[PDB]
Amino acid sequence: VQLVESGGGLVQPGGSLRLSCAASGFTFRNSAMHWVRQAPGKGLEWVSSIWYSGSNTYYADSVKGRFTISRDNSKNTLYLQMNSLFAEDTAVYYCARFAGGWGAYDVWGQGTLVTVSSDIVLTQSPATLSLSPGERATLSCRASQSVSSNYLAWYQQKPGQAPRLLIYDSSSRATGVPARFSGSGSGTDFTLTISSLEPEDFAVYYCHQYSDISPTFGQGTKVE
Amino acid sequence: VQLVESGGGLVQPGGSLRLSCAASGFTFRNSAMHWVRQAPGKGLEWVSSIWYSGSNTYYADSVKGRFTISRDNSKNTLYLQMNSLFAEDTAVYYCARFAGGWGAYDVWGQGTLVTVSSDIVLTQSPATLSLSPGERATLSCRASQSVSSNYLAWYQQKPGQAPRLLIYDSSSRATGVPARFSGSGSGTDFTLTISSLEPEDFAVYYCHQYSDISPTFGQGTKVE
Repeated sequence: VQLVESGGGLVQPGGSLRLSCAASGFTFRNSAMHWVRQAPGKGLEWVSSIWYSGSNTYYADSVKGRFTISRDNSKNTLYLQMNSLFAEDTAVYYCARFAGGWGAYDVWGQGTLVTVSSDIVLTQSPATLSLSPGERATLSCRASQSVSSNYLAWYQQKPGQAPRLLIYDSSSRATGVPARFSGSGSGTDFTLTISSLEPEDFAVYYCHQYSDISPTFGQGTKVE
Repeated sequence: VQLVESGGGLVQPGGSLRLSCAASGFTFRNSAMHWVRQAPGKGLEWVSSIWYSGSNTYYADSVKGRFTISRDNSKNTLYLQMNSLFAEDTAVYYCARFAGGWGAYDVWGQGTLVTVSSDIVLTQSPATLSLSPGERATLSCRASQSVSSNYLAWYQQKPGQAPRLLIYDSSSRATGVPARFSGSGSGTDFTLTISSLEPEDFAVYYCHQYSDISPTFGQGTKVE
């Protein structure tokens, strides 16, 4: 009584994969067959299901219109067609027989690793500053590699609005940006200061580098 | 100096949607025009780029071949045809004028939301247990809803291995499990006991409900 799984590997975003399990030692035709995945360092989560070539296929929402479950009863094989793969699809995939009141998932595949992957990293600290108006705000943005030409820029976002430009070229202020907003740093230690805080200033602040053709963003520090 | 965005809305997986920025107030036929996007709760992330007639056109890895950026200079318009849309494409979409050393992303569209759209919750405690052999262990699993037919199983998973069925239908110890393992409880309070810890029992333990059409798993308990 066993399921032999096959497939997986490294792909680039937007690629395709197929998985498979062949069942040995039980009645594939009456079993329900499910798929279940575990992201690295995480727990288990269900992907898709199919019954007795019923067919009556069921899919988790994350994978809808991208993934496709199918079975070949004559070949005792379950499949999972995986299209337009996203980084978020990275995980160990298992096939499992569903026994219901008679075993739950009693037969498991061993697991195959499906990894999706393809650069300057911006790291803001802290994630959160609780300050009061008038107080100073000092946001760090540290780069994994030196930002040439000091092509680093800060934006501000207020909920439901587009982002607003603040500093560009490290320390150059934008069209209509108050002087309490200061940008400084060079190379990889950039730092935005708000010398005293205004009530409107309470928002999320992102940093941005355009020193290459792959533009990147920090995660935002939030100010409260 | 303006970008007037239009388009978007709610679509089902595999749907189609074209966006539009109409340019006013500058020499549009010569500007570098980008598209940027923010998925709800997350931060900014670049999407696409277009510039003069002898320039390249750039797409983020996760969109290539589905989205198509274009432009009608004669009508001062930027487009983004989006095809084969999927949940992970759910986000607010912005157009922006790129200024580089002269200001980076210095003009934006207001943004339009694009949403692509077509459960019992198990909670384990404690999350970690450091014990020595001979001691007894006690692992909880609570169900947000009530598990019908007490259709709740327990699995063991060791370092990098598929999981192993321990208990099912609440209390049924699977063929081959030491009798120091017992599962008990019903409704929403299930609990599994390991009465004399052998060293080989040290691993992670999951729980699972198959009562409904959307199976679910607890987070796991680590026993050390």
